[PDB]
Amino acid sequence: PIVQNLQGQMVHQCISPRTLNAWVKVVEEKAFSPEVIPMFSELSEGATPQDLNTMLNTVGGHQAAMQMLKETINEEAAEWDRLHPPIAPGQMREPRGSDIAGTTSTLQEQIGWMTHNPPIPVGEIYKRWIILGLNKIVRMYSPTSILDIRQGPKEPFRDYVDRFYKTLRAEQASQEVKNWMTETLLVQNANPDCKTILKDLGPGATLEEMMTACQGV
Amino acid sequence: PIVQGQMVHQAISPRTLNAWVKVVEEKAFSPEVIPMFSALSCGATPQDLNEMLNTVGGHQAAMQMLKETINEEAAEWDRLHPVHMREPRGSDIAGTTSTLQEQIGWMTHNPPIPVGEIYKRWIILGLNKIVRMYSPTSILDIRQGPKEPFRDYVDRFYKTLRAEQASQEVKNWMTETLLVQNANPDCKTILKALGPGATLEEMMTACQGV
Repeated sequence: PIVQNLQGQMVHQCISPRTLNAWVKVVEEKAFSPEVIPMFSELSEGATPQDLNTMLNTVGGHQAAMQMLKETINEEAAEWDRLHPPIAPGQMREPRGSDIAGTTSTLQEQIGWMTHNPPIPVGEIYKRWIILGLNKIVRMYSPTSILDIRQGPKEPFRDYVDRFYKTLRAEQASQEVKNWMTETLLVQNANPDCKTILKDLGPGATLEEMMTACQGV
Repeated sequence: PIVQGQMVHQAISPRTLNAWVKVVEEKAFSPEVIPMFSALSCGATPQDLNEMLNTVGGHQAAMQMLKETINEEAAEWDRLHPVHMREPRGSDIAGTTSTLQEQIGWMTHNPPIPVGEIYKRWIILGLNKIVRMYSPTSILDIRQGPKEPFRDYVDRFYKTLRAEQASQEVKNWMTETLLVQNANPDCKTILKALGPGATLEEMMTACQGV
């Protein structure tokens, strides 16, 4: 991945054994639960397409999913080539579909594009395609989302919030949609007693005040 | 390994050594060991590559097969680039007849001679042959069982294909063709009905019930 040096300059570092081991084990244990998808993105902090491809190839099982991912990437790469189709002296060349995915580009070339002025985020673009592909497979497994989280009649408020934000962190939605989810679904899907209390608090209270209000009940 | 201020030599980390040895036991003969290699061996010198080789304890038959492939590639190297900073011969790239200082000189020269990457390439070629040996059956014999879930058949299909020596054109032709013909009668009939323009997602979802 790419990180800043002790001075402003951007430098590449070899992907760490800790990162490599964390990702493979996540796939083994969790399989394709939605929490796998953000967990990926946490490990692909400024990762190059080479590193992204490395991470994908290190996965041993679930080869059906890996092949479906490859199909989705090829579709996105085809669209990229459609939209962004000569010789420039000592300049960075234009990436095609396959170049962003690291199949036709070298490690040195990717570094050139990502550290260029203006920067060409081939790493972020490829990560987007992977996550798009990561969305398809997780959709297939067992269609579950934040909208299914409902407080049990006797369930402590604290544990319901825990389940809420665990699911919420894994749901693909913009920050605008996510904030709407926070202020709305958590209140409505509470149990009758706590819901009545949360409705009584008014629409301007922090989570601290909400949780302390439903502490007794 | 070698990393970038100025590029300098670093000793291989105990974390890297430990991670690799455990992979080998756990991975066994899974193909995914090959890409995992290429990650832990980032800018490694021939000295580091030799260390990693010796870190494998078991499966000594595979180690000798690897050594055979390395010797073949070293002989071909000597054929094409006859030696007269000195020029590296076959045996120098593998780190058996070269010193650490010689390896560092070649890798950090201007222009750089990537002896580390060349040795890595030869090892991966050999690791492919070993994985090929360890893969028990060729792609063409994989057939879906009468009661076998489609998902498990596809998993076996593409795991085998990943180990098959073929170009991307040959490999893509295998994908779009062999998977469809070798399905069981119920799934075959459904996949035929999809038409010749469906993605794998649609194929997999189609044979989900049966």
